[PDB]
Amino acid sequence: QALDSARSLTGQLMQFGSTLLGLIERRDAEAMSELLQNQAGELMLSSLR
Amino acid sequence: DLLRNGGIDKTNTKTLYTTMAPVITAAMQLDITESGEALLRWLDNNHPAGILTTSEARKLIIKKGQTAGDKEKLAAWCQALAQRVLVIRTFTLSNAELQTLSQGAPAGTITELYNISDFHNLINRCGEQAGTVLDALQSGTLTVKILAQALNLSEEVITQALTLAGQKPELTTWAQLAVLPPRLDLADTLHITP
Amino acid sequence: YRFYDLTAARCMMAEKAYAWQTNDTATRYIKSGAWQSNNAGLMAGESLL
Amino acid sequence: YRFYDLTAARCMMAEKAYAWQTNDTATRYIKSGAWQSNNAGLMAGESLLLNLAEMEQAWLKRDSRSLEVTRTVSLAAVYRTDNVTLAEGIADLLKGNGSGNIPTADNQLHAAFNLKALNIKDDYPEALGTTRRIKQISV
Amino acid sequence: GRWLPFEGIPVDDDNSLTLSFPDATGEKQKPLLLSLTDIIIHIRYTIC
Amino acid sequence: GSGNIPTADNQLHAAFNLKALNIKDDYPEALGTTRRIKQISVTLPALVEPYQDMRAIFRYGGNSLPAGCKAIALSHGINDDGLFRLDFNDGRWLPFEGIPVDDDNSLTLSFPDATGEKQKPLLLSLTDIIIHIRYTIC
Repeated sequence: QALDSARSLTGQLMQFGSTLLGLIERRDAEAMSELLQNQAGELMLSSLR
Repeated sequence: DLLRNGGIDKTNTKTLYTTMAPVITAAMQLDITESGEALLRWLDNNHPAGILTTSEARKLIIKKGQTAGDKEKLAAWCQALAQRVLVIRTFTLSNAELQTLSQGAPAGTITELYNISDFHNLINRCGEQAGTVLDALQSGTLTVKILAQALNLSEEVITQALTLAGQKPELTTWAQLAVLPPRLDLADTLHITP
Repeated sequence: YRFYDLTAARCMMAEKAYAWQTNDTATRYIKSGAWQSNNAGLMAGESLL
Repeated sequence: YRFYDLTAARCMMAEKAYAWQTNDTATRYIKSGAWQSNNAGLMAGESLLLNLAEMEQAWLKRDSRSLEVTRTVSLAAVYRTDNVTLAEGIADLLKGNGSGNIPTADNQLHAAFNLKALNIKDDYPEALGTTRRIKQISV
Repeated sequence: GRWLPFEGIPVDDDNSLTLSFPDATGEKQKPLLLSLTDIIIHIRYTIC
Repeated sequence: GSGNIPTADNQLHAAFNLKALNIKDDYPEALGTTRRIKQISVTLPALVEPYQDMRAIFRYGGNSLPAGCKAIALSHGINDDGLFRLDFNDGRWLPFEGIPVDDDNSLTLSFPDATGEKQKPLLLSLTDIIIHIRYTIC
């Protein structure tokens, strides 16, 4: 029964780990997508220039 | 609020950083929680006077009722944090450079932002092998052989560039590496050895 | 991070209940290295489980 | 949004059941800040469930066996302490008197006994345990 | 899962032990309550 | 009055070393090399007054168990474990579980208030203490 209680918490820890990896990679996706846009802006500046 | 609730940041050191750093990084939009762990250490090691050590910041965030005073003190602490993040972001120094500078790189006047930029320059020169340079510098085994192999120059140029304001045999601190880039650039712009 | 703290304690409780229900204390199964700071502790649940 | 309202109430119910099953009310585990409006309340479940796991592991450490005792209290004895013992204290009560706040009050009988006067702590040594709580009562 | 009646009560104080008997007047209950020679109660408690 | 018992101070106390109980000699060694306690029930066949409990603590001398497994209570004195319900399926251990039958226990069977009171006639009329130790040979 101690084993089952720990196995339940380890399953929940795995769920946290999956969600955390998802959020990490998703935040890094948003940061890149914003970097690309900032670059496109400071590049259209030279294009207009 | 996110620091006040949640798990009480543990009193023992080297855990205060690791327990405060994820949310600190989230508030500073740093790259890595480990860069956040190192930024607090850096601002702890050298800071403008009157700004709270991270221990005092924890003891002040966990208080019964945060007074009118000792809350602008915490605002000043977080402003110092933001200023340090700015120093990191204007030089775009990597997590490893950050971790090297965390153990006492004075910053806050131009005479010292210069040496920060010089160190950063030397590390960017090291390039794909800067991990090894900064690791052997974090330990006590940074030798001119590995530094030259990393910079793709000879030992017989670096042991000479050290001699100007000489600290030749013991490469122990990052401050000794910020001396290189000026001497190297000079001995490159005049085709001579240092 | 502060959930892995509970999970490792549960796995240790389970190991102790194992050692007390079977008198084999020399052996140990819940081993360290489940949390690696290189990976911000990701896949701690996998190792623990 | 209106589901997090039920979830926080359940976590609070669980904290109260924890405080009643273990007489540790000073401590508290389900803490606020689980819902942040910056994030439209996203990852409220993660915080609440971390709190629930903190509380469950506190419970798993505080839980153990426990000494459990029955005490047969023949109320005729504690009535003899009043010298007005039940045998003749019950039959003589014959009247249609009405009186609330009993400790044949109004139309019904009522006994009342203070467990402090029952000397339960004196039944066992203090080195066994500092707390003693009722579990079940049979008459 | 539900608690038992009178569970968790500390044995220290704060209870007048109410044992009510509705309609203790003259009826079929009166002979019973007169013939009740004693009330015996079994309190199960726990020492943690 | 006297602490460190094995009417000590104001209570009675028995103490018995399971090494002196010769449990390994009860069965051959070819059956199993280990033997551990599982459950302990006590029987006190005494002249008891009607509607009267009997305060008695049965306790483990050593310290290798969980928190409360080392101590047990008693109610009346006939095949009464310190529990109310006797169910093995409960996840919790039974009191005095896992104890090896070898040594390291003065078998504490305390009797609070062995002085002159309603308990004195009971304890004098107790002609014998009979205990039932359930153990397991793996």
